[PDB]
Amino acid sequence: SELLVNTKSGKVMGTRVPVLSSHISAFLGIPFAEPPVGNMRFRRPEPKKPWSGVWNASTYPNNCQQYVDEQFPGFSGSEMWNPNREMSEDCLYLNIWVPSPRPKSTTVMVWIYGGGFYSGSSTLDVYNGKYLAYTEEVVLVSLSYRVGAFGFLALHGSQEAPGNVGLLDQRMALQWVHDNIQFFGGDPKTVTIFGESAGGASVGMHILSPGSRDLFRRAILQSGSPNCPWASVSVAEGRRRAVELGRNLNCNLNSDEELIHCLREKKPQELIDVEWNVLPFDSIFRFSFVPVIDGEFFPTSLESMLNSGNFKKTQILLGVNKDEGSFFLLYGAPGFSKDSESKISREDFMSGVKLSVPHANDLGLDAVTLQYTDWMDDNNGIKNRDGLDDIVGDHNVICPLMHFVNKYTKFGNGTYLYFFNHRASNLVWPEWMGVIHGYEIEFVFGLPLVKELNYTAEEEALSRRIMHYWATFAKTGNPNEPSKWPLFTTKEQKFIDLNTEPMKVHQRLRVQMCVFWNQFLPKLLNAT
Amino acid sequence: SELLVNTKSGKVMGTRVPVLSSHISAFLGIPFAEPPVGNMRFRRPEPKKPWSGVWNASTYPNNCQQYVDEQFPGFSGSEMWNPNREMSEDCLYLNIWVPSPRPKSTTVMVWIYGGGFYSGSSTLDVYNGKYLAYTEEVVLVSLSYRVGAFGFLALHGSQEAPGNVGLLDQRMALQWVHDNIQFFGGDPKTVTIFGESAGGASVGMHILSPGSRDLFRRAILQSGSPNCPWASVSVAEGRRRAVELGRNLNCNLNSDEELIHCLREKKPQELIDVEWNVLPFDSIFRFSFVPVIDGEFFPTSLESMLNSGNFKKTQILLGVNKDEGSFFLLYGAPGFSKDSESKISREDFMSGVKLSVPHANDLGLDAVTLQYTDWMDDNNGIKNRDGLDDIVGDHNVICPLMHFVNKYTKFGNGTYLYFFNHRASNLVWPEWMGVIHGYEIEFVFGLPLVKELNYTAEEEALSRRIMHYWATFAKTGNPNEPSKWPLFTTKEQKFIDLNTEPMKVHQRLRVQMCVFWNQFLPKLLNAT
Ligand SMILES: c1ccc2c(NCCCCCNc3c4c(nc5ccccc35)CCCC4)c3c(nc2c1)CCCC3
Ligand SMILES: c1ccc2c(NCCCCCNc3c4c(nc5ccccc35)CCCC4)c3c(nc2c1)CCCC3
Ligand SMILES: *[C@@H]1O[C@H](CO)[C@@H](O)[C@H](O)[C@H]1NC(C)=O
Ligand SMILES: *[C@@H]1O[C@H](CO)[C@@H](O)[C@H](O)[C@H]1NC(C)=O
Ligand SMILES: *[C@@H]1O[C@H](CO)[C@@H](O)[C@H](O)[C@H]1NC(C)=O
Ligand SMILES: *[C@@H]1O[C@H](CO)[C@@H](O)[C@H](O)[C@H]1NC(C)=O
Repeated sequence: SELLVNTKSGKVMGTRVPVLSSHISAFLGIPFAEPPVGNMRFRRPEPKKPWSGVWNASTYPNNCQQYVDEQFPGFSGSEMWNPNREMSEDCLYLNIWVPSPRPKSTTVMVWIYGGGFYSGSSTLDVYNGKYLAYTEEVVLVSLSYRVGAFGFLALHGSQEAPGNVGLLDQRMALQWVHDNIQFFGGDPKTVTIFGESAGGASVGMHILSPGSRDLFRRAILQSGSPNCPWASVSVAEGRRRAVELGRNLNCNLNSDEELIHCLREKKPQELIDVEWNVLPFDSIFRFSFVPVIDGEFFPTSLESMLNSGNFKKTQILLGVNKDEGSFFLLYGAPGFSKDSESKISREDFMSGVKLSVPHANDLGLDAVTLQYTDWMDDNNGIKNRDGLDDIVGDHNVICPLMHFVNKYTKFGNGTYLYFFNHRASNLVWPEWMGVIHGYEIEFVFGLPLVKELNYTAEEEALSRRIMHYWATFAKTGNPNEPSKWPLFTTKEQKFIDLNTEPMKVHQRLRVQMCVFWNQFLPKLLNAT
Repeated sequence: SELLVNTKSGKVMGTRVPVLSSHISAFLGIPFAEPPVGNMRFRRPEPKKPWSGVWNASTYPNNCQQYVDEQFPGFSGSEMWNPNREMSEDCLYLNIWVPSPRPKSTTVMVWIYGGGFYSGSSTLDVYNGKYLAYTEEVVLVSLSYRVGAFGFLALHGSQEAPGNVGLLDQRMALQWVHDNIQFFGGDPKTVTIFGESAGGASVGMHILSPGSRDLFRRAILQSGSPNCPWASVSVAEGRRRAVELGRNLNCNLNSDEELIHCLREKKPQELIDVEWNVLPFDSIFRFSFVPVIDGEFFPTSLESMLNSGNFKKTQILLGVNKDEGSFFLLYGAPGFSKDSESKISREDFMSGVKLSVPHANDLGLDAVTLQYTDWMDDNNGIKNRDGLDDIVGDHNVICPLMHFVNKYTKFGNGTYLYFFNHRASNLVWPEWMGVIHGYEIEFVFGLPLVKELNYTAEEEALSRRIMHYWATFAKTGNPNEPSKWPLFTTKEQKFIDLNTEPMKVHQRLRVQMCVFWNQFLPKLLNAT
């Protein structure tokens, strides 16, 4: 019986699932860790105590306790990201989609969701691995990890809440795949981890962390890189924010043991309800609890590590989307709404730059302004809107990622870079949002292959090309089958376009703006 | 007899001159000042002692003692600028081209040559006023003024060499036109002063200097503005350079009386031979002896004057040329030669920016670099060449001029702006030099109207349009005859293109680059 598998942790019973007029196996809800509840909250995950009896792996598990977006109640565009299961602190589970007939030892892809480290579930319809598993004969895993305070509260020094535990959760799921994936027909020596948003940052962080390097083969990062401004904080700032969280909940701030015991008493929703209140006011596009450069998971600064070659050397495939900033502006910069064209005013354009760079003086702001202002027309609302869109994009995702790929390529064993700029025919978000942060995921997981979803036939083509590049890379370290996506080299910096037009290669992705963000601006803020 | 005129200073006898199959009058070599020789050198001009008898005004006068360019011996492209008369310190003369029959009271245009304040004559074939006088029924005057040390040696405090005397020379010629031009049929209440290079800077300086404002009606500035970096120095720096000049000639440096008496003993060629030796090494595109902000001719800083509206309020017509920087690069930045395409190397591109902005740190240089580098291609010699061309242009002529026209327009009574980008069919300089600093002059003085000069028939058209705009403006304050050149306003910043294609209006001339040079860079150098 395919639906029955015996793992090092216990027998597991999966279920048969329909897919594109066929069927495959799916082991949903397998536990890889001990519920991080009660006195466990904020602690490193503990591995799941093995079990006798068969484990029902027929249905999706709970989603982790997280912030739920209600900006647009009922709107599909935003509800597709919210948890679609019951939220609980007992949420450390992974899912497996195994081809049928079960393979003997095939390519494994492990998905790490994103959500800025404050949100995210592995059970979203956009993360249904059945299409990719089926269309590409790959074993697909999707893991889960604690988010928000629950997975990132950091009181450096304490062992009750050292921080980064959400990343350890991830690592535990990865350890589990290394130890049992063979029983489902996956080859542990060929697992590719891939993620988008905080998931891409997370993927990058296991490339850096020595303790994670040996649990996977290759990596794929989508619109996220470890060095992104929103992905990490110092132990100093983490502690600052952790204290501040107790201040919001009326906790004895005497000692860490005290702090933690109160925080541990509060009901989940209580920490969620005040958790955005610790975010300092000069961090409008970031979230409160994120990975900490703690000296253990991250031996030194990400920058020195990137600089010295201190990281796993393998092949990597990463990329970004056309309009990375629209999401951030929509949810965090006034003047941008879901239903207007959100045209911006010169006066207001500048409050957005001031808003997207508090760490800058009237000189650094001028510098950003001069760089994104169109001096002959400048009173144009659209251009101003789009200018802010690019600023927030370039600064928060694209340029950090380009800096990472430039550094990574120096020591790596093959880099592949993409620029996804297709606007789905059925997008429910407005025109001004463009190709949105999060929207290449649909195509990577092959939702276009299902007619009910109203995509164009060519979009079914794009998704199929992407799914095949993704899986072919996972299987070989090269997206191309033995019309070629060229390696990204330090010299020629080539990359491709992912869209419906026929593939075209380009060079030096947003170099101009990224040389500004990466090299110039820093030197200037420092030199002033 | 037309050729005889009686002025407040003496009778003067001119001569008949042929022009475009016709004839006109020309009074060449009329003295407006007492020879500034002997104990006079470095002193304010003295007005010419009147005379009895008729003055022979039949032939061009001597040219002032100046540096003679021999970079390209025999080459027409550069020899057309060299003095074509005998050089002498007795050179303060003006020329007059009067229509025939002599007018009763017509438009007067007074030409002030340029030459960076180190060179220039009023007798160059490009400055032959006969064509413009004839084609437009205007009385045309061309003056002369001492240049180099002779006209600009500044020892603030001394009365033997206070500085700015070359500008006073100019003013004396202007005073003379105000007092006698009626006798030649010119209307003193309608004189327009116009000049190019230091001549345009000079024109601007009489708009600023209270002592000059009443000697003319309107002004025209061509590729020069008073605030240009190469047009002025502090009394401090002027004195510094004056001492340094004595050090080069073995002069007692005890006191100003001493210094000046030795400098006054040296033969002209002796000061010319060592005069570029005082130029500080962080001033590669400037010249040694230039106007000084002395508190008298210039009451305060040009910037405050421009800022407070402290200047003659009238109509002005000014403009710049496409490739203002090529001349400066050719004569002062290695790697640019008259006979190669002068392609530049990335490594070398940066030595040119470092070369064109010593007053900047590794941050200000980076800033210039980021602004003129094409990040995707950048190893391209042409683009690098052209990048340096624009940097030196924008910084030395165009942006200072745009800053002047923006400030001037705020208080003025009508501003007209042009962008001359026509490359003469018969240009003898190389392709990479483009539309050269100095090369619109040919068209303003109507050399194209003469077939022998090998211009195209359409270039005869362009020259005629320009000559008519220039004279029509001089006559009315508006280049347009009662296809319109629009006023340049602080709001719409419109300007036209001067070339052979049919006229097209544009907006905000090189705003992007000039906001960098005018507002951004300064703030940055200061803030660091
Ligand atoms: C107070 C309360 C909520 C806030 C907030 N919303 C957070 C809720 C939005 C998450 C929905 N989930 C989403 C995800 C992706 N793309 C989306 C694209 C459009 C809309 C929602 C998206 C990519 C993968 C990760 C999840 C955000 C901000 N500040 C807040 C301040 C700053 C900009 C980022 C979002
Ligand atoms: C040592 C010795 C001479 C130097 C020099 N030559 C000065 C001689 C060139 C003047 C010829 N006279 C010229 C004029 C115009 N355009 C030209 C355009 C092309 C060639 C010569 C030109 C516009 C009106 C003013 C006169 C120059 C420089 N440094 C020198 C360092 C720095 C760049 C400016 C010229
Ligand atoms: C597995 O759990 C689900 C949860 O509702 C249940 O409906 C299903 O029947 C279970 N399967 C078995 C055979 O235990
Ligand atoms: C990857 O590494 C292997 C040996 O370790 C080498 O043969 C191969 O060419 C490398 N490829 C790249 C792009 O570095
Ligand atoms: C005017 O001076 C020139 C100088 O050579 C001379 O040739 C000419 O004959 C003179 N004219 C008269 C009538 O004095
Ligand atoms: C120039 O000034 C006069 C009055 O001094 C005024 O009527 C005219 O409109 C002004 N033009 C401009 C452009 O300022």
